[PDB]
Amino acid sequence: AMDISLTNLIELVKKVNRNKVPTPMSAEEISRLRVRKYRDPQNTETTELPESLKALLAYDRDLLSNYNMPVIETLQKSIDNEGVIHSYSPDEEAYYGVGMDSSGIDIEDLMPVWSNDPRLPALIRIDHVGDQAIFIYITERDANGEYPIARMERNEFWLAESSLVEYLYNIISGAKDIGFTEEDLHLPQWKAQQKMNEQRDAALLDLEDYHEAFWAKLDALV
Repeated sequence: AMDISLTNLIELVKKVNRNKVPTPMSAEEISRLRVRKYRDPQNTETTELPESLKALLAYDRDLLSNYNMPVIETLQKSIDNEGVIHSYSPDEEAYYGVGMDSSGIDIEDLMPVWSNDPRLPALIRIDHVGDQAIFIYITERDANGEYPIARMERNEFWLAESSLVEYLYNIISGAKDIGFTEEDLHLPQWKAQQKMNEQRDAALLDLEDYHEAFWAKLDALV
């Protein structure tokens, strides 16, 4: 019986927002936005933003969760003049994941760190409340206009929440006056979409790993 619409989500986001200077993007600005379809920077094909991201930008581009931490800050660094969100690539997260941040070797010398297979979908980075990396996985939108969420922790990368909507409901659940807890968020429609997403995107997820050439360079080090 729980109501998990985008409209409801934004009311809850308005409710917890710790940002004292809300800065909505206008409708016009939001309308121009597109996102690159593929991870490959030379591939200029674009596709639609998910509905959740457009609704968040329309409310406050600088919102801070109940954790007093941002959600959609980093992704704004990827927006060009034409309004295209260029793909993020998880090489820094991958590099830190195998502890190479303490190697004294500049990441640039070991690029590509992560796979650069030409099939890989675009990523939008989401700012997270813990150590993990969170991404919107730009494959195909679902019936609600959402893309899946992917997570990365140390060397592991996987499809996780059904969408940014599910991710945010979970973030917001810890607030006491919010009307629900994490125990209310085991919704069959979310599990069903996650199952669909995994079937649909399995061949792409199978490509998400460290580059062979990265292992080769590490093996060659003295």
